[PDB]
Amino acid sequence: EPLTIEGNRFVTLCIMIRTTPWEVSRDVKLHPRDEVDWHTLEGVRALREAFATNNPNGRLTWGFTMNALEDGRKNYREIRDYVVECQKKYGDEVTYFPGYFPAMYLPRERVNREMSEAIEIISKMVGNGYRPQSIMGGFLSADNLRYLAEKENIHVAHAVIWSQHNGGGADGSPSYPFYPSTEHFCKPAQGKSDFIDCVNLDGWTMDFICARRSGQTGHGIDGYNSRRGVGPIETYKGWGLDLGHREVMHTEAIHFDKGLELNGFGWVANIWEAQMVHEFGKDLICDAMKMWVTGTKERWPDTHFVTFGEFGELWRKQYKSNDDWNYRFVERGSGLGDSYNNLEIKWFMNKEFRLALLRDWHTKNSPAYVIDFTRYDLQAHEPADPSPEKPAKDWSLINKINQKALRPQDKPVLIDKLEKEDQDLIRKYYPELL
Repeated sequence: EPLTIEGNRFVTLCIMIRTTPWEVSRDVKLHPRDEVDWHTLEGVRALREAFATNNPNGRLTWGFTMNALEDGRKNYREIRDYVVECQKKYGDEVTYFPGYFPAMYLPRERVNREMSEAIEIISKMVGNGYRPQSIMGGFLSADNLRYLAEKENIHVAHAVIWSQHNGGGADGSPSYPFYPSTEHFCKPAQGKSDFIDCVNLDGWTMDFICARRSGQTGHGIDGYNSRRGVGPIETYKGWGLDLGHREVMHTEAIHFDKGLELNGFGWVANIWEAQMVHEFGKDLICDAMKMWVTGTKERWPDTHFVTFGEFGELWRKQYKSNDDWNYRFVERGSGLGDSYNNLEIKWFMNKEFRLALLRDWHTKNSPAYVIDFTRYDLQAHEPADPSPEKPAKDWSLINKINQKALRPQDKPVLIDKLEKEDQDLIRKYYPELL
């Protein structure tokens, strides 16, 4: 259970296991920190036990870097054995997590080859023909997703780091699930000719108000941070448990209150790195995990905590093309930190475009402004194959207006200031906005 996406609320958690922070391949370690001692059996077990609190049917995705899969040292061996026990006991997923940024630094063919190598290691590790239902890719290319679907018969991937701009750029996509185009991993396939049968999933649910920004001042409640939402770094850790928890609940409520009404289901994604227990303390991080799960179940008791792969396949069972979905969200700020209370944001996402409107609702009769209008019907292109000494860090899909507001043309404007053709495309889907 559950057998269908419709009417249901889902949380998909992944716990990441690694030897260094940003190891996209065996020899390509983009961050110098040696985390061997930050990964222990007791730390991993404690975090899983925290997750199970008030959550006996919950399962999650364990994601390993290549070096964590292959390391022969006792800690990594013990962690792998425990994770196999979890696959058997809980139905947790076990899959590859290539260091967040693989497509930025590695040629497409290399990513594909190494994904296949990891899948083989994992199948043999878990035994009895096990294959994961997803890959925890982060920056994958369209070709990597094609390859997974067609050559590995894997039809879900985390390959959306939704809104990320400055860890590189991958802004422009929908934040909810879609089938990507052969043109660009952030672009919904427009039809049969560019279709890839792989569901592309976000990794961390954002507070949409926070995520409008590029970059950050820090992790605290005094600052702003474009990665604030359900992720623990910018909430439980940066703000402390009490205040952090409130922002995580608020962000979930975007999906589990109004979102479910608008979209027919609600889905929250999150990724917690196992090394956080060492970096920040076992009790703090385990208390945060317990608080998150318990608080979610208290408010939304029928929420299903399932693997990334299970959720993607539930979506794929219901939605067969990008004509089948049309996502809407509405959010006002929480009133905590940079989730500014005076702002109301509305997102619209469909096969042909996404659109965001922002309004200062504290000012009587202040209109909503377009802060993002990104067309998908336009041809898109990804960077040419990079390599580790010539990375391609900017994979964003940007054309008319982008929320990060880094170009003069990104100035927020009334919807009636858009070009006629852009209005016409909008009116096709949402005539009420014009």
